[PDB]
Amino acid sequence: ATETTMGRYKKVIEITGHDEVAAKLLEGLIDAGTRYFSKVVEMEHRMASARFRLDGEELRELTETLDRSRRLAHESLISSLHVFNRYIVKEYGEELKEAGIEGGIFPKPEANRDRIAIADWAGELLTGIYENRHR
Amino acid sequence: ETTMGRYKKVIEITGHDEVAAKLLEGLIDAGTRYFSKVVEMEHRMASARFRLDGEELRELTETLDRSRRLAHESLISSLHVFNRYIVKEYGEELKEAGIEGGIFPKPEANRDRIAIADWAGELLTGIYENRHR
Ligand SMILES: [Cl-]
Ligand SMILES: [Cl-]
Repeated sequence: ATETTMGRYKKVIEITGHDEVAAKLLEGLIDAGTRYFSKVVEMEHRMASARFRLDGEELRELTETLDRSRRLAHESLISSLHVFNRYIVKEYGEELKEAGIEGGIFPKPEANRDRIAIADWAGELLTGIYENRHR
Repeated sequence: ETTMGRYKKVIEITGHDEVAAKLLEGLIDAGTRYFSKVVEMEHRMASARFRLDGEELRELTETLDRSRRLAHESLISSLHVFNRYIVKEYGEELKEAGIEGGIFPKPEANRDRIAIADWAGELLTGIYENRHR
């Protein structure tokens, strides 16, 4: 189970979920994830479409506002992740290692500083949760 | 024919029209709000399954499901308001492009068709995965 994004996420909940601080920090991480997802989609959609009706300067201004806001959201995602994993490793590091998910919720050792891999990871987690939504 | 293909064609056909564009931004926003709400609700349930007894968990689940229904109704409304506009105003361009039903697949008496929540997931996931790096 724990090999997958979804498996590691569910193990993190099982291991750390009784700690109220860990719980709140993880709620915050998922929220930072949906925020970044939302800003990316909002932007990408507007970049696809705004060209069919905005002049160059209007488009330039819009592009910059969306761009800066998306980047900030990405930095917040990254910070939320790092802060959460540092906490759970500090407090449950042994349990995590025993469960096969040493280092926490992120599947990488190598790429946990990688802006695009963190964005890829967030997409996978959020997609999996959405697709597994209960009937 | 794909979710993303039809979305792209819809922008090409209707992008110049500010009223269409505004309604479509609305639909995309409602879709992301729905997706976000479902994720947060599912996370809450996953965390809560370990903290609550079965009665408490059933009440939580019912609260979340009701809220989800009401947000789903809202998504449907945004899709309808947008799609009825483009179908009325660009019906023949849509026909010519092979997407007569607009941004969502046409109804069929023959087979099932994609659930709206599934469609929205496909559309939003597709836009995310194809983002500029
Ligand atoms: Cl690891
Ligand atoms: Cl069709």
